[PDB]
This record gives sequence, structure tokens and C-alpha cells, in this order.
Amino acid sequence: QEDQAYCICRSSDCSRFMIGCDGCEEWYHGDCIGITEKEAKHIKQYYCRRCKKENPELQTIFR
Amino acid sequence: ARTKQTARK
Ligand SMILES: [Zn+2]
Ligand SMILES: [Zn+2]
Ligand SMILES: [Zn+2]
Repeated sequence: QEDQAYCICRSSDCSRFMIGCDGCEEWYHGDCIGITEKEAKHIKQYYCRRCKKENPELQTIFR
Repeated sequence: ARTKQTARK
């Protein structure tokens, strides 16, 4: 699995669908991280790939 | 989750 830091959005005016990581508080482009809008409706807390590297205990939490 | 700018179609 490649590092996905390139999926991070640091642009103030970006209008792309994006989801916030609850582990590092960075914004991630949804298409880049492979999460559709429909799936994101059922996500309680997203944990990005780099956060789940840092703590392999972590998993995205669904609802 | 915290999300932004969904197409919401
Ligand atoms: Zn962006
Ligand atoms: Zn993260
Ligand atoms: Zn649900």
C-alpha cells in the first residue's frame, strides 16, 4: 500500500468532496482515498492510511 | 464523519 499523503487537501478554497481524518485532523480527497459519498454517510470517524500506519490498532469506524 | 463539498446528488 503506497503512502497516501498526496491525497491531503491543504487548499483553502477546494470544492472537491473531502473527509476529515479524526486521527490527524487533515482533510483528504474522497476520490483519492477511495471513499464514495454514499459510504461516507456511514462513517463515524475516518482514520487515514498514515494514521493507521502510526497506530495499527486504528480502523475507520462506521455507523 | 466531518465532510465537505459533497455532490449530494
Ligand atoms: Zn482539495
Ligand atoms: Zn490521519
Ligand atoms: Zn449506517
